[PDB]
Parts: sequence; structure tokens; C-alpha cells
Amino acid sequence: GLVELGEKAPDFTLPNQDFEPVNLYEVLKRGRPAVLIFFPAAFSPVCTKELCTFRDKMAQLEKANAEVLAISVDSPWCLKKFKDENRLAFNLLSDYNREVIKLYNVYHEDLKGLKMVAKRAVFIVKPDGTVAYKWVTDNPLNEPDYDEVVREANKIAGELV
Amino acid sequence: LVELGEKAPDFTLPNQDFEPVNLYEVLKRGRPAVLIFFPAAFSPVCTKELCTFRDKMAQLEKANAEVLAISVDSPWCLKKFKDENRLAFNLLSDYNREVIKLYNVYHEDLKGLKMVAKRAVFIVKPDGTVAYKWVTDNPLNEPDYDEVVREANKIAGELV
Repeated sequence: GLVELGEKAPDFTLPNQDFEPVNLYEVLKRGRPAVLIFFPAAFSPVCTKELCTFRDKMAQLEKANAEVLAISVDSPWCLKKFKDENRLAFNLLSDYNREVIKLYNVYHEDLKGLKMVAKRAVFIVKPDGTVAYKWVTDNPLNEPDYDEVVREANKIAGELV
Repeated sequence: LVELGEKAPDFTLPNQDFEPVNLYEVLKRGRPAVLIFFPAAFSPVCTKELCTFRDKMAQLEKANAEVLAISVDSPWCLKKFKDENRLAFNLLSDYNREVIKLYNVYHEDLKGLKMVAKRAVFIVKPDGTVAYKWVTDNPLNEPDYDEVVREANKIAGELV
């Protein structure tokens, strides 16, 4: 149940904010790396800061032509409002039933009395499905190193040529 | 599990600001409590003819009673919902699905989303007595807020 570096990323299907099924392997078949951003909660201070920082660096991410998939346990309805309010130009996926967080081993048993919330984590998956980058924090106040995520995603894109 | 005329089981849940709210502390203030369960903040409501995202829970502010709105959404999502709709009452998060099991007001599966609150209304007297109960198996079916205000004002009136 551990998603190690160089290992194949487990496939999953999740509804996005508009209730459309998004499958990781179908995304990878497009030929661009996938950036999986797990976050504890829509509308929380750090998650809003995190998704807005990735939005402000979208142009740098679109150079690498990378697919960004942000994931939390919030409903697609909550995720739709959160995407619209922040002008997020990528898909937010609902792991409402806790299947994906258990699969990627990125969950908090308890956060502020809320059970089984996603940990803040970032994975970069190559088109062949191998995990090329894994960042997981036990403290949700910590933010990923954005510039390094964008740099590593761009490095995969350039290596694909 | 929870019948009209019997004692409403007590519970404590965090509100939109993470402040714990206990049902019996609320009742102790001496006014009935109106419990409104709802599946999801920012989700649509439908009649036989109109489907909208316009939530009408704000009409319950008129009731001479304390209003407690409950969904399984996080307190952060509930804070956004409370602020958008300018709701003057507490929104409680049953994130861990304990209150919906207790009041037996849950959908096993709604559009692939497991253990979601049914649309429901309980009017509880200060002594703990369930003086009004309305439950629907249709997650889109909003209660008649004017009838809830009507029953709540009546229940608060009978109070001796």
C-alpha cells in the first residue's frame, strides 16, 4: 500500500467538480506527466494559498504541457465552487469515499477532529506511470516547494523529447 | 431510531468556526431547536418544475427558535456557505457521520458519494421532545421553510 519512487502509480477513477469521471491512466495516455496535488480541505487558508500559487505558476506548468489534478475528500459541489472562486484552470477531483488517499497512503487519521482527511502531498507521474517525485507532509501547514514541482515536471517534459 | 414525541438524542458537533455546539446546551436556552439536515453545501434543489442553486434555508431566521443546519461538509466549506448565503445561524459539520446515523437521516449512496445526509427537519422542544419530524428520500426536495417557521413558532408558543 506504499507508492514508492520509480514504482507504478496505482490507477484510479474519480469524479471531477462537474461530476465527470477522470481516470489517471487515460490522462497518462495523452503523453504528458500528471501532477497529483492532494490537499486536506477546500476553503481552508493553506489549501486556498496552495491552489492559488499553482494557478499563478500555470504558464510555467503549461510549458511542460503537464496535467494538473488536485484531489481532496470534499464533495464535487464544494470543489466546483472552490474552482470558480479562485479561477483554478485545472480539474479538482473528489475522493469523497477515501479510496484514493488510502491507495496513495496520504491520509490523516484525525485532523482537528475530522477523520480521514487527505494529507497535503504532491506526486509527479510520468506518462509510462512511474512515480518520479513524491512530497508528503505530516504537518498540513507546510506547503510544497512550488518552483521545484514545476522544475521537475518541466524536466520530465524535456526528457520526453 | 428517532420518533415524533420521543427524546432527541444529544450530540456535539463543530460549527463553521470549529466551536463545539451541543444540542442540549442550545435547548437549555429555553427556545425550541430546529435541526435541518442537508446533503451538501453549494448543491442544487429541485421542485417538480424548477431546479436551482438558490438555497432558501435563510427563511428559518424568522422562526422564534434556535436553528442548527447540519451537513457532512467540513467546517471550512460550511463557513464559505454561511458567509455566501449570509446565514445568521450555526452550520454544523457531521464530517464523521455520527449525527446522521444517530438521527437515521442518511443516503447510503448519492451520485456515487457514500453516507450523505438526507434532507430532514426536526423541531425539538427545550425538554428534548421531538415536536415535528419531516424526512424525504429525494435529496433535491427542499422542505417548505414557511411551514417549518409556522410549526416552530407554534411549538415555541405552546411552551409553558
